[PDB]
Amino acid sequence: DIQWVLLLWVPGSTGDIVLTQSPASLAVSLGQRATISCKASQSVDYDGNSYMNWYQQKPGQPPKLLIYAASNLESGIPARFSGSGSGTDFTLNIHPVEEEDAATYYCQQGNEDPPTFGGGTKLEIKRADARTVAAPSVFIFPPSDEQLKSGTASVVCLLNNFYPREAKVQWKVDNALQSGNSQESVTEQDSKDSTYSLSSTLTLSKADYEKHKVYACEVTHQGLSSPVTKSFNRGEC
Amino acid sequence: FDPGTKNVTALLMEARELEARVIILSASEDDAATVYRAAAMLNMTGSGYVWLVGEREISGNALRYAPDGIIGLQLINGKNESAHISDAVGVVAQAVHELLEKENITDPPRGCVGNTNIWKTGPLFKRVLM
Amino acid sequence: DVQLQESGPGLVKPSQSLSLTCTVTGYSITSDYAWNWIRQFPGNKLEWMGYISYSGSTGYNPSLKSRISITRDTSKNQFFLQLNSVTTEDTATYYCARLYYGFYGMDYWGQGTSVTVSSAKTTTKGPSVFPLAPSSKSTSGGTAALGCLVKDYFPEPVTVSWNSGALTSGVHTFPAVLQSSGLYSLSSVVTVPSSSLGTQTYICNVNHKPSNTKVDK
Repeated sequence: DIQWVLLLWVPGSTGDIVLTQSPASLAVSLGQRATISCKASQSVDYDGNSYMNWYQQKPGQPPKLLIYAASNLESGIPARFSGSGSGTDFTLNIHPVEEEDAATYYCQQGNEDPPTFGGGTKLEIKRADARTVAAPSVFIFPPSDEQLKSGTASVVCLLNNFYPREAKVQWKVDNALQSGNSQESVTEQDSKDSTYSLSSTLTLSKADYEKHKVYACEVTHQGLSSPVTKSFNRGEC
Repeated sequence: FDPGTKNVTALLMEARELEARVIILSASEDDAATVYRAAAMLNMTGSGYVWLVGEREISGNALRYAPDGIIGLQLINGKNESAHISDAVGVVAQAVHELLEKENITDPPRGCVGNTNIWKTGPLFKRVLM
Repeated sequence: DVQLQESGPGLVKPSQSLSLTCTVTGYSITSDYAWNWIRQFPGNKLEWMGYISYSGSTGYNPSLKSRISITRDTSKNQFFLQLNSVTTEDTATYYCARLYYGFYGMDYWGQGTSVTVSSAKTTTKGPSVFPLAPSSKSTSGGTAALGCLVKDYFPEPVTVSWNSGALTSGVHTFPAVLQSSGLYSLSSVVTVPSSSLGTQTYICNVNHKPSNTKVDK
């Protein structure tokens, strides 16, 4: 009853789970030792070790139970996980980091409430360091003039390979005062290509587009703070 | 003219025939947007026409049809409440100081309700404060 | 000056009058900006909203052109709302700030309140008094599993804070799917600190908009 079935990722820093580990992407990525473990500071240890259900919840792929009660492994999955840890934290070192093991592991507890979800961090490309950069694929679709008469605007702009945690699209317009303007349209997280984009839809009318300046979705995130201003001349499409 | 003119095209046609092109709108923002649309319909916006308007005439919904280039006079110390208040307080303080330094500083009677307290030195006080 | 704080109540009863109090207190309110909320909901798009003026233009969309009545409260330089019979896609993250007339963009961080459709009794069940137990055993790297476990209080979109202004290195909000049961298990976490060894305590104190409770542990 605490958390329902949400097939999403960690909601940034202020996540909706009390079992999260890191606000941004995990420091250790695919290629070395990656440890995933939730937290439980309540009466969970019943009859010895707690009953936590370990499964790889990948966005788009159904999760399969591989380790139950954090002590014994589940049949069907090869023994490739270090099922150690007791008490409060249950460490799970992931050395075989393949293209499918890099998923979010929700520690489903079966002591307080069976239908719950744990924490875990989605392993993706760490584009928030000095090694890799998050190049934003700026693509502005030209809106038609007939659609603007009804109030709908096709001014969506692609933000592929951006920062999903700190989504702060700093517009470089001559004058713009707003404390938050970004349409939440991020697709499901993936560890193969990571081509998720945020479709910031600034729907405006026809008279609003006349006084509006050059629509330039300039991305300024913590990962790659490079000035990318694609001058898109508005007109009849 | 009267507020709420529908045949604004005749006004633009009359202004175009005359040698003057100084179009001044200082009534509201609705009439400003109306005349802007009327000028944009005939492609006579900025082509030799003088558009001197203030901030009140462009506020609300008035620049939705006017292209970039309209001369809009911003109201300096007309709407701010951070430094304009302090400036007005300082101006009033300097004014009352200069008034106290001069003559005609007679204290008026207690202007309570239900009593005639017309200040006999009203015009003199206003002339000194001027 | 420049104050775009959204102090509107983000938790009201379903199908109840939402008195969205947008305390701007900036330069001026006498018909200078739009002051409208943006309907940013994951799953669909938004539409061109309206704009208020000195006369109190309470008409944003043709559907609710005359349904709601925005009261002009010039006493505190703000205004109230009367959003009645709100739907699911309409009720989303509100951005009732100093929206400049023209819809150009933004130049600040991500703020604003997100009103939900959950009942007040379902959300308010009592702060879960859980003592902060330092792990000090999952020494893996720079980011580990350590943080507060406070739950059973107001929805996630509230004024999240720390223990009297603690370290905020890497803080960022992200509106996610809310729970209908009202058991919002909101708990923020930092990347660099609260992952070391010893006895450093990092208990969080998430403040609430209509309660202002910062004593729950």
